Amino acid sequence: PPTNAERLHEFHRAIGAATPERPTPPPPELLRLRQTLLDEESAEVRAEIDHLLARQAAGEALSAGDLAPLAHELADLLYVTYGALDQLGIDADAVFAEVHRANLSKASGLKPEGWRPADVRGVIERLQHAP
Amino acid sequence: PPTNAERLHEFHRAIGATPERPTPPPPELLRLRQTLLDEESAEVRAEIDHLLARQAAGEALSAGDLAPLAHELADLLYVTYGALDQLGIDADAVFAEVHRANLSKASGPRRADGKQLKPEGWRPADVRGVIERLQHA
Ligand SMILES: O=c1ccn([C@H]2C[C@H](O)[C@@H](COP(=O)(O)O)O2)c(=O)[nH]1
Ligand SMILES: [Mn+2]
Ligand SMILES: [Mn+2]
Ligand SMILES: [Mn+2]
Repeated sequence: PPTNAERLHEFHRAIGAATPERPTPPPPELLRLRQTLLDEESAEVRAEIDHLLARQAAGEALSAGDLAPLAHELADLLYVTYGALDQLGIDADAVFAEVHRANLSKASGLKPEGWRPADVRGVIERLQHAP
Repeated sequence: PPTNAERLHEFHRAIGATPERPTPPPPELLRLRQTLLDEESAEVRAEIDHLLARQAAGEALSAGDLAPLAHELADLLYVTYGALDQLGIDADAVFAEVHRANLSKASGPRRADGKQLKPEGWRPADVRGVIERLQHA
């Protein structure tokens, strides 16, 4: 039952990294690190996608196992993306749920009538009052 | 209660788009998933740059100022989970394995920018093992 977002909180406590309980404006140093890790892991995803495409172009029959490096790098990207939300003190699950509500709603239409976009600002205000 | 990976599965069913087990995709699908990751990563990147520029100007950010960044981060999760789901790969099973090998880094040194590094004798996640597990069962 632990969510992936909750696992990030467990990771940051284990390594002594900042992990605020509620949304908290960050020092510039934190934003710069989050940017660096996002650039790093997304570049790794791109490299693995490129290798698969090149193998395919040459006629290689890919197996399920061939996807492991890509899957690993996609999970690393999830990890640093959740990681940014966690260091900001923002419950990733709450924000994700609102983005999903909006996307899932839109799919019942294009827009259904009475549709409302993701209101992440509202989610962040409500998270400031948690407890 | 549904996980974020399962929400992606639900979204894909809703739009009529995905395999139950790990499945090698056609090249077009790979190129499409790359495009969506690139689009959302660029929006995250631009927003972080934006915040950094405001702080450099002496502005003290409020929690409320973080809403657009939080939104873009969640969009990025959406398309990243989306990629895994279209590959037929259970995101949570892979994430759990990656998480376990991340916890084991705790004793390692830290880089100057704050990145946690790997201690001596560390061993990586076995994601190949996870894929094999999902593949058969
Ligand atoms: O400060 C850190 C260092 C590493 N990781 C995570 C994200 C990935 O899952 C992985 C990247 O580790 P490297 O292989 O790049 O060292 O560990 C973090 O979340 N924060
Ligand atoms: Mn890396
Ligand atoms: Mn990686
Ligand atoms: Mn976006």
